[PDB]
Amino acid sequence: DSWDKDVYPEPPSRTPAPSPQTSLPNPITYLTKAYDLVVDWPVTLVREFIERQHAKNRTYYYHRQYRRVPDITECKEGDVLCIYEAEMQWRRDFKVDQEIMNIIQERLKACQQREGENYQQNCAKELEQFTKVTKAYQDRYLDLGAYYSARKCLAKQKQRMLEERKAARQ
Amino acid sequence: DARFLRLMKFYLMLTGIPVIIGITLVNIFIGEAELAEIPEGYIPEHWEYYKHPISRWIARNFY
Amino acid sequence: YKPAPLATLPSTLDPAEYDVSPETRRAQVERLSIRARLKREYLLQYNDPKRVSHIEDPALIRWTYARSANIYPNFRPTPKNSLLGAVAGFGPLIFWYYVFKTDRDRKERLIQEGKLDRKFNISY
Amino acid sequence: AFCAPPAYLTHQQKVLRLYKRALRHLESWCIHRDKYRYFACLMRARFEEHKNEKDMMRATQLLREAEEEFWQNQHPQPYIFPDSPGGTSFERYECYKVPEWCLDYWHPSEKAMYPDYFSKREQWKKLRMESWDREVKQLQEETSPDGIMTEALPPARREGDLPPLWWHIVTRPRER
Amino acid sequence: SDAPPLTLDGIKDRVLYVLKLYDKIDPEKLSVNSHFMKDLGLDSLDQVEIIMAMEDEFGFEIPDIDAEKLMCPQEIVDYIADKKDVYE
Amino acid sequence: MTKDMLPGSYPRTPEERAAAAKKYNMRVEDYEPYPDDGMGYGDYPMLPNRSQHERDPWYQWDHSELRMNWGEPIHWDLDMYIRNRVDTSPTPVSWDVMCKHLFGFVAFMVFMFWVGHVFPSYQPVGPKQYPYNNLYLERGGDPTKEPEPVVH
Amino acid sequence: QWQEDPEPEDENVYAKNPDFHGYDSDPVVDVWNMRAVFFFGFSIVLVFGTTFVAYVPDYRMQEWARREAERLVKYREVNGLPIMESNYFDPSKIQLPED
Amino acid sequence: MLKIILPSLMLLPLTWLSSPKKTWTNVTSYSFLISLTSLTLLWQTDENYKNFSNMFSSDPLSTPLIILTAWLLPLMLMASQNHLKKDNNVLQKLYISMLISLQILLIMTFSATELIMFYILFEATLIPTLIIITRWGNQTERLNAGIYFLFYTLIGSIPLLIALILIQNHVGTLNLMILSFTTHTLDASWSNNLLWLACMMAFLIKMPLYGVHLWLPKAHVEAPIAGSMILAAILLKLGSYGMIRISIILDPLTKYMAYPFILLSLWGMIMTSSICLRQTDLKSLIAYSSVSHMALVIASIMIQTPWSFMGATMLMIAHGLTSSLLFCLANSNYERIHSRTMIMARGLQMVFPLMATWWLMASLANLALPPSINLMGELFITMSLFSWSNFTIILMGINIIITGMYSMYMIITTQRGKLTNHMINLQPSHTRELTLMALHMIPLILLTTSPKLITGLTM
Amino acid sequence: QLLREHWVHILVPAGFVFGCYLDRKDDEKLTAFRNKSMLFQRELRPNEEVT
Amino acid sequence: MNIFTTSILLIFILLLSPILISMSNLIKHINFPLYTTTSIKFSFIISLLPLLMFFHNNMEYMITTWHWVTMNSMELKMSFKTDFFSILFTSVALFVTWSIMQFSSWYMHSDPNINRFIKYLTLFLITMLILTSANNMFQLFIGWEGVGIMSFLLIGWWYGRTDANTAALQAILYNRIGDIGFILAMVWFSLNMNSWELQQIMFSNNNDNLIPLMGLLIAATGKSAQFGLHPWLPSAMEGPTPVSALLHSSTMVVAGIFLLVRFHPLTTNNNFILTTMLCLGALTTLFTAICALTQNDIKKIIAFSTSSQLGLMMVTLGMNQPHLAFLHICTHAFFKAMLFMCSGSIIHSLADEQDIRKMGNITKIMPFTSSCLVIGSLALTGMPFLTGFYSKDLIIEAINTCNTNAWALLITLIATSMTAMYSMRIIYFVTMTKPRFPPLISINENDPDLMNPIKRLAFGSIFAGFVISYNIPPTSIPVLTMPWFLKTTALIISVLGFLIALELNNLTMKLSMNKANPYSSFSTLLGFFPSIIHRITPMKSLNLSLKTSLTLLDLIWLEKTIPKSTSTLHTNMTTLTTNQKGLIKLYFMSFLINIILIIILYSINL
Repeated sequence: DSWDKDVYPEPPSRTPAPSPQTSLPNPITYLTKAYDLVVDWPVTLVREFIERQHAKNRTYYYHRQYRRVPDITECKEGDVLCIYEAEMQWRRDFKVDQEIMNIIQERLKACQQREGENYQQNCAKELEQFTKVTKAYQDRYLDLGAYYSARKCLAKQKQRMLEERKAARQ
Repeated sequence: DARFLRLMKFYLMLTGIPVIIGITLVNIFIGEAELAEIPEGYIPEHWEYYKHPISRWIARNFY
Repeated sequence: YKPAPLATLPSTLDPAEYDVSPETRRAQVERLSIRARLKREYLLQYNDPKRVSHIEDPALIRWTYARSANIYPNFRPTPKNSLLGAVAGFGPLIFWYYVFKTDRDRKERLIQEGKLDRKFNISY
Repeated sequence: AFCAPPAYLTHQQKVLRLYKRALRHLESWCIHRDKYRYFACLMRARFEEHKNEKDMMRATQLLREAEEEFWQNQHPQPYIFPDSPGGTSFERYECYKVPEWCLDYWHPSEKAMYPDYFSKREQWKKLRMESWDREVKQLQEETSPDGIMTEALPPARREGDLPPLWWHIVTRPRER
Repeated sequence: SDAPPLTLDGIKDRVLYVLKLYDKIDPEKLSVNSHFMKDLGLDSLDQVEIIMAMEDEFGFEIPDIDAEKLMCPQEIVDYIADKKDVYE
Repeated sequence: MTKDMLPGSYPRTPEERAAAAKKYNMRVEDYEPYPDDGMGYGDYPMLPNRSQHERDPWYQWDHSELRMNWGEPIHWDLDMYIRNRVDTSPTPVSWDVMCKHLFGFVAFMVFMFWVGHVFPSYQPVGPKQYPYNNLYLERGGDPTKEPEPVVH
Repeated sequence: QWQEDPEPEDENVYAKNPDFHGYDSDPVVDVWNMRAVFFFGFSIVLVFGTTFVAYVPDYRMQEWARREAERLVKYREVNGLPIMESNYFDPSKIQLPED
Repeated sequence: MLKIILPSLMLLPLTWLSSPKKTWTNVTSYSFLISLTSLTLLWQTDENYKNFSNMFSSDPLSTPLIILTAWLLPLMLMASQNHLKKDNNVLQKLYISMLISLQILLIMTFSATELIMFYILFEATLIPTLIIITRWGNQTERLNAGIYFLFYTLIGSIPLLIALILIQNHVGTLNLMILSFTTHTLDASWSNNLLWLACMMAFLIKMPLYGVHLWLPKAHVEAPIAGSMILAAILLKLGSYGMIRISIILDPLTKYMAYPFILLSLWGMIMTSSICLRQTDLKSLIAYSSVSHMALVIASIMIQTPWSFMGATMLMIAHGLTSSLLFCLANSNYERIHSRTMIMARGLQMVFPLMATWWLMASLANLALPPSINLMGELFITMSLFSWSNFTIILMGINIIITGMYSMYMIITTQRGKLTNHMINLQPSHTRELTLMALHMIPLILLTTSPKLITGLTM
Repeated sequence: QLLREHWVHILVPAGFVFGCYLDRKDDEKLTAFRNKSMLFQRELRPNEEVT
Repeated sequence: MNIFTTSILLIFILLLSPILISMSNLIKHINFPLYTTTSIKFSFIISLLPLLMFFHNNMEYMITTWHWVTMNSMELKMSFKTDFFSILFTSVALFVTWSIMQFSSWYMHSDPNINRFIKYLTLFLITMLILTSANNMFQLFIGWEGVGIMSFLLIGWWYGRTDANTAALQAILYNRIGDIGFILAMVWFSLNMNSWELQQIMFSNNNDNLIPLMGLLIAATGKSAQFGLHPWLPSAMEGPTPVSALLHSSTMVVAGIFLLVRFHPLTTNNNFILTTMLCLGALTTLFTAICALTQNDIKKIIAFSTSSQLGLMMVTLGMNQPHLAFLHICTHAFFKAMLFMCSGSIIHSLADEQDIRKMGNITKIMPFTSSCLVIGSLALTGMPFLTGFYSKDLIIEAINTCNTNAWALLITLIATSMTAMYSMRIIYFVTMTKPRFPPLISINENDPDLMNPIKRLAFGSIFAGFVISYNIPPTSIPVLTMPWFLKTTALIISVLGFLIALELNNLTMKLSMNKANPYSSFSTLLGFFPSIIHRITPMKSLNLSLKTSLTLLDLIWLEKTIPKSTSTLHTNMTTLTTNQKGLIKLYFMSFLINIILIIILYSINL
């Protein structure tokens, strides 16, 4: 996994430092040491064997880059050709505008789980990053129905700017 | 009721075992391709974008 | 004690069951003959050989037909029924009509300020 | 279960029935047994006194207010046995008692097992089909032209004959 | 798991067993076909006293209209058995 | 099934009443239909509102589980009055009083809480005293804005 | 009387072909049809149909979403841009009316 | 979207061109194979929809339906074999050669690029239906359904027609994915107000309301089963493919104007669901339960939110299977007893010990069950409504409670209790019918796993 | 052989073929904007067509 | 980061083995209960290792295992939560269930279908651990209602006895209400926080989350049957006794009350529902306890006793001391699932008799159950160290020490005296009070399929609370100051509840007929809650469905308004169409009208 998932230094791990009287064997390491030879040692060999067959018949794929294909403000009314491209250009970003929001969600939960009862003042960095997102999201895509087409988003963005230059008049 | 389940359980195995066994073997040997970046202009062959092997085989013969 | 339509009273009370008079007594005899002739038919027809199908049970049918496809011809337009169907038909239909409307139209006046802060909502 | 209750044709069983239930609504008050055993003999006297009166008015006008007081003395949770109406296991073992006609759908590989139990079955059902018209004819010619008909509860006359309606009660499933 | 079934003999040797505890009738001279009202000196009320022991002996409380009929102690062995499906 | 074996419409002409109860296989006097006021209750009976519990649960019927024979015609609302939904079984306590102790219990019950909420059974001490001001940092605050004034 | 044939009473067809499956009375049409019911339908159409319940990738372009999305952040987040800027259609190349 | 239909044409001769004791077998087998050919269109790698022809088309909304219909056909074709066990070979063919047409016509609709071709097949679905219920019904009242089912479906259809006419006069083309783009903002005129009726109304006859729904019970009660499946499965819940497409042109008015049809549902959605307690006719019982659910779908489209549409597509298809299922469950008894009665065969599970486990898996799916889709549809429809209004739950909750009664109550009065000992005519199970309930559920069990498929335009 | 009591089995798949041809005759009927779309607009190697 | 994940999934694979082998044409060869029960034995063995991991490190992982669906900024993923809540209950609800199948082979043999029975427990036993383990608020909801549905099907087991079908359905009636305020919540969070899973949901600490939070009470009151929905549970004792043990004391009544502890940091920041935790939760501690006294059916008496104990858990949430509750969740299973487990040993030994009036020397005839029943009921109330102290103490320390309310303390304390006053009853009329039971002695005992599990609950009910008291991470800071008559309250008060019940059930020995006051008849039945509601609502809320919605509206009005009013409109206009005698002296005088009209029509237009 890439280094964009805030994997903050993975162990701040503690150390084994016993202090009982007439010290006992701990069932964790008395058993997990009995675990990394019996089911990890097989399964580590198997995938170690799966890998070498994959590089025999190795196969590649790619990402399918895309283009700008001008958006709607350059585009003509009625002319279905242009708009259709720009339209399926926008719904083509409506996902990528929204799979991001899946990542922050995905990132906004794992924070406090790797912080437990700290939970705040160590996830504000991630939480401030969230309101920052959600505010543009709603300001992009809130009032819309399910027939969301770029002519509506474009109007939503255009009703808004009027107040942005109507409230700058007093 | 028993005859039935004995038949339901069978004719699904009749094609489930050729598949499930067969589909374990493909992933074992091969499959699960990897990312890659375009060679500065290559015109990928329409299934150089999808991962799973059989899935980028169906896409060759069809679609 | 005080009987009610629900939780009616036992039969040891309610002073029937006591007046064994030949005008009251004959009833409990003749129902019972009416009843035995009938059950004896079902007995005579339950364990009849060659009965292969089920048994008709027509009275059960007279109740359904009476309830489903034998109502509307037995209609009479009346008050207590024309007034009652509107208040069952349109009444609740018109009660909520002010609720959801004012729920919205009070929700709408707030949204046009920001006094009703749109929190992290995306459902539309 | 096996009889029919007609009109409660007289004061007697109405009282024996009242004594029956009313008695059962004492042990739930008298949990302990020695305590129970006492109060019954007193209530026994509450009937053994005014045993025979013949005043049908007062017989009813004792037997009527007998419940205008007992109702306000009975126990709310009486002791009914298992298998008793309203009680636990009144119908527990009824999810298994299949009606025995359905047995005649098993085919071989299910009744190829034990060729004897069905060797019985056919010599039972031979008795049935061969005893029907004789059986019904009795009910036909039974002197029931008019009037009283309780159930007529008819037996088999002393013949080489089988009684009236019997597949109901006999061949019914067991209990457990 | 337990509760072994009877054999109409652990009934008959157990019904008559009960009737000998009654102390108002049955001075160890009764029998199995011995009616109550006519040849033992009981009342009808004295009969309801009998069936309750049998009810208290098994736990299947007899309906209203079956104690009315059961007079002979054989008849008590004769109704207990037809119900509980004895003689397998 | 026959046309004039199925129901009809409000049998006027009291000679006709015999052709309702003997149609439905019933004693004539006992058969008095609905008052006819409005709804399509036709020539069907009334049949007093017995829940099917008070029926003597012994005595195998032609229709087990349901407390009816092959005839003895059916209560109109025999959906509620089976032994699956309702029971009008006579109760050892009477409705008006039985409905009173419950609502009489609760309305007395609720009133103590309000009485108790006035006089809470507190413990004669102060509140807690937290480490820092009110910690401002894990309770949830903004440690680029001001510090806070409160302190012990 | 009106002279139509009487009702045909019940048939009770588990007497010949106690292996009767449901299709036709004669023994050898059931077996060579049900086997057609199962195999043509019940085996392949579920199995080979469910072979696409896992396959048919990027169904409506979701698997492709993560790639561009994980790409779009690591380019936009590393350099100094704020993610999710404020909006679509920047105030350039948009001519609002006056007053 | 042609390689599907044209085989399904070739089935129609196949029945007339097959031998008597070989005809259900062949026609049954390939109809399954039609499903696979009716599945290739799932190759939706992109949001770029699959506009094959200048008349036929596809969507994530239709492709469930298109798949679904080709799946109902073998099924419904199978469930009507012991029914009509005795009849001419002609009827035994014609009942196929008429029934199939529903497959062919509906495919054309659900694939359609336009509203006419939808329209002139929105009523050509009618010939194969009315022909059935009026012909192979088993009741004296079979005919009045063929009248009610006929006219309500038309009396609304004609305004719907006239609006499609009008739209053409203003624009010219009257097709999809253009009106979506060349969409004008309406003036909210009274003349323009009547248009919102006419373009919604006929679909709201299909999806029945608290009002016009009298045609739905009379239909199902009298259809043998195949006038009940499709009439419940894809002939009903057909309006949505109509009502979602046509609703797109006229959104700027359908905020203020749609409160009644929304509201008239959310009462009837509770009433029909509460009627469905105290009923006798089983085959009627289910018919209301569909009207209960689909009343929520009418409370979906008029809100236009994505989870609301998703709340329908996870509900329509989730309902068509389980609805078409439950009729078979009843048809597993009416063919044995010959009475639509919820009480005559009550103490089952002694005799049909397994079929109970197809009732039981179904009724649970009738109500909202969590690892399922009848909930996911009934859930998202709640969520959108809570956004539309936070007091719908005071109305929704009254149903999901009631829905926990009648769905289970069907189990009680049909599989639990002392058996009606007096029914020797209980053939335990035909393997014909017993594998129907498989071919309903195993779709759900799989379709429940990955419902990325089943969603609508939005996801 | 005999009078071909079973030949209809050839009948339907001849349709699926014929459909896949008619579905394809549709394709070469449209055959416009073969590369003139703004999205792809990719000139190919030396070879000839795309669809 | 490997072992822990790898086991917590693996227990399901053990539990999915009985079911996934239940249809293989193999179950009819082997001893499927023992098979299952053997798997359960290894599941507990495996389950300790997570618990052994948590106490040492307190690590709280959040496994996912799967991606189900993508939905507009919500990746619907299965996912498992585990922190002090699905790490101990997951083992103890599993441990006890080992002591059910062994029983449920002995109890409920002579049954043609246990393999079908045992199937359904493991259906349940999976669903409850999901509810417990579920990260999401929807994955939880699988374990919300499947838990409920599967109880409808074991309560209603002998599928005659429609009275048992009812009392199953009665539950589902009130459970599908608990469905509602759950779904109110899971709708609200989405519509304010696009997650459905707990982690992001915690970030709404400041939103006045008032009504959704109240919806959870509906969810609580459904499964954890408080008072508005109490009566389904005792009526749902018509099912078999282990099911009453498994479900309705340890693995369903925990559900609603377990929900709140997983939402414990949100009931903290409100001060209103934080009350109605108490005022509703504590109502049940009093009412059901009073109801519980003058009952006679044991399985009811135990059932009622849960409902008070059920409330006292909520009373923990009556303040912000939730971790005490979960500790009481655990211990409440090692008692109740002994008594049923101990009661079926009493019952099935002899006949199906299961009311106390007909037995009184269980001490002598069964010195075993009369040794372990007491280990239940003694340890239950307040026995000073048997886990109904290490639970009950820390409860009563708080209730009389936090600023809560006044009446709630009394009704609790009066009721905490009252867990005795029916346990004294059970442990006297059953275990003393010289016997009364029919003569046939069929007591089978010493069956090692019976003792060996009954042993362990005793081992569990005695040791485990201590073992859990210290090994856990201490939170819920314990006020321990408590002058003489606060800390010493739960002890004396339970002793007090013996003596009165002793003298009360000793004065029933003397020959004297006692009076039927409303007290001990109000409480003999239920407080009249079922008797009065279960015959008005299905007589009003069901009769408000025929003559206003079917035979009024859907059938006899709506069938007039559109259809028949229209048909009549046309056919009435149809008779006047063509009911003229076919003359021409009329038609022409009819035509000539048209002639004038089209003149008088044209002569206006111009």
